[PDB]
Amino acid sequence: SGFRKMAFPSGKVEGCMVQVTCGTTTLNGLWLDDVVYCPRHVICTSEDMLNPNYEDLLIRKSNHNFLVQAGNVQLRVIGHSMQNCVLKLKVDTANPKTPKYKFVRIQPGQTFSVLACYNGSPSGVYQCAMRPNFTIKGSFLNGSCGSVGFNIDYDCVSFCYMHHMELPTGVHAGTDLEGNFYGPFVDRQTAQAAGTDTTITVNVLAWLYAAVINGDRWFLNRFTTTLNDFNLVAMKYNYEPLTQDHVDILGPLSAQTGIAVLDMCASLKELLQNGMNGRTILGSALLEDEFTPFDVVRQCSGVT
Amino acid sequence: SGFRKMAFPSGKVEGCMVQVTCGTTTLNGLWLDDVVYCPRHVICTSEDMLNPNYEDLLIRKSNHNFLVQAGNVQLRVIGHSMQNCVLKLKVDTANPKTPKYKFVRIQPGQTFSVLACYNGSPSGVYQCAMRPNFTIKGSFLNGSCGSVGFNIDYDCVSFCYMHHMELPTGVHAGTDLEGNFYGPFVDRQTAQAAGTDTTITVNVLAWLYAAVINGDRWFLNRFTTTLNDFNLVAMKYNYEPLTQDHVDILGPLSAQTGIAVLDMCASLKELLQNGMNGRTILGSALLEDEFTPFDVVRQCSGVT
Ligand SMILES: CC(=O)NCCc1c[nH]c2ccc(F)cc12
Ligand SMILES: CC(=O)NCCc1c[nH]c2ccc(F)cc12
Repeated sequence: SGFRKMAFPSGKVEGCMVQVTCGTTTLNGLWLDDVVYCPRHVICTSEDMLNPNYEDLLIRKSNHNFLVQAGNVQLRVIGHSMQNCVLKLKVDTANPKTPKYKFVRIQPGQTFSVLACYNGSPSGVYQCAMRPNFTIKGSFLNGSCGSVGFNIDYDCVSFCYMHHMELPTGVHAGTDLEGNFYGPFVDRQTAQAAGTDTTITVNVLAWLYAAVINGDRWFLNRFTTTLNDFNLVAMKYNYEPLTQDHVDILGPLSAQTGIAVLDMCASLKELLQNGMNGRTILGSALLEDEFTPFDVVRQCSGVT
Repeated sequence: SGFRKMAFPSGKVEGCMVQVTCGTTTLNGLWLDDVVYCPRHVICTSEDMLNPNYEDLLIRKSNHNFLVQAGNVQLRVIGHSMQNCVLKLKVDTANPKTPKYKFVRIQPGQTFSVLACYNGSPSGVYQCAMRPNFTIKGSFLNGSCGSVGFNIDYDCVSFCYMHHMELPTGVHAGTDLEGNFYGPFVDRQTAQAAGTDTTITVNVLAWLYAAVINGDRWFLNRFTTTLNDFNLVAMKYNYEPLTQDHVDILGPLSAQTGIAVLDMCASLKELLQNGMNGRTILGSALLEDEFTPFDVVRQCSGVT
């Protein structure tokens, strides 16, 4: 029993983190096989960041201009290329600690672990979600760029995020490991505004299921609803619309608890309309939306 | 910017986790040097748990009755002893991945990371606090016993907790790595009740400082208070008394933000008396007390 915001164990990713320096700029890189992946803005002066032409700035860079350090040992860079907003640095040594891995581009509402690093050194791990506006709410100081987001399926690390920037509002934007930004963000020091940060409805429902499983039942009501009726209320409260795909995904939690998905929807509807009235659910005074249905099943079943 | 509930990177502890089996009971062990540490209740049938005499149950156990598996390789047990509520199993192989380490007994209010394991395999990491009633609110299913709590100072893992049991209320109790329970709990399947789970005041104040540093300032008020006046309000709201030691500990956050500790106390006092009025602080609708002053400094300064 008990339900915690839980990151993946980080060791497999710790063994991939390196320091990348280009001139006076130091940030983090991800060393998989004989490639180091890092934000392309590693080549920029904070002067360059105002309006960078990456292709033009890259012409002024050779292999030897990229200093890659893994622990306190320098890696030899034998190649570099720009793919979208990341640099791939070919090094002469395959990372001996390379785990089984994939690059995945996640959808909004998907959760992942972040290993926050500075100078190629891990400082902490926490659980995030890709927000519906394609931001994440992280904890990232100067030097944390190139810190990565990941999921683990048994022994395979799926890398889904690399950190590139803070928006003026203090929320975070980054790329997949092919260097494509989540959302409409660009690696330029220009005022960029996020859209509406809506609540990830399917995740709130997963977490209400988690609460019932852990004995927090006070919010269970005598009502049901329909997807259309629920969605009218969702829209009004800046919740993402619930689809039949979301209902299907919640089916195992429905089965485990014997609470029909639409019944839990009606309970959530009353929570939106009535508020918490000073009560808590799993130690939270607000509806948590950074657990996926898969996360709730995993934590409630004890997958390793 | 951004402030996250952040665990220590877990790799150093992942390399210490083993499976311990005694008969039909499997749980987790911690392999440091040539010793495996695990809950002594590994020797019990759930029948034994109702009223175990550990010394008597141990007479029926030899070295070869303790099956220790590290990955999919068996370790040879060459010795066993009971220290308080843990077993120390001497094995013939020093853990090659043993990190620099200490055993520390933490005080209530101290935070630590837990690597939740099943069958000696890490499933997740999360941040806990030792509650003032010497419980923790974890996420622990059957098979998670022997999962450990830890802090990291650069390259030295301080082990502070080993998981032993759930109370009937679904909160958690365990030992330090010398096998001494936190609080008055015993490794027996008998109804045990926790005392008052009071709020860790110094930690709430640290987290309010974290909020000011991250631009969440709406709750900053025009008042100050005294320790005695604040404490009267604290007592009434089941908050731990604030000592001058707590004020000293908050001094660096006071300095960084230019908000006198007693001023932040007066802001907290008004938050207790007035509530949040539907507002959030660092994305929370309740006052977070599972960050220490040290945690706030670490995360806000980016220590690795
Ligand atoms: C807070 C703010 O001004 N954000 C605008 C984007 C921005 C500023 N500095 C950067 C450095 C690297 C990068 F890729 C993007 C940026
Ligand atoms: C929920 C509940 O009944 N808790 C009482 C203690 C208890 C039950 N099962 C156990 C197994 C091992 C152990 F060390 C303690 C216990």
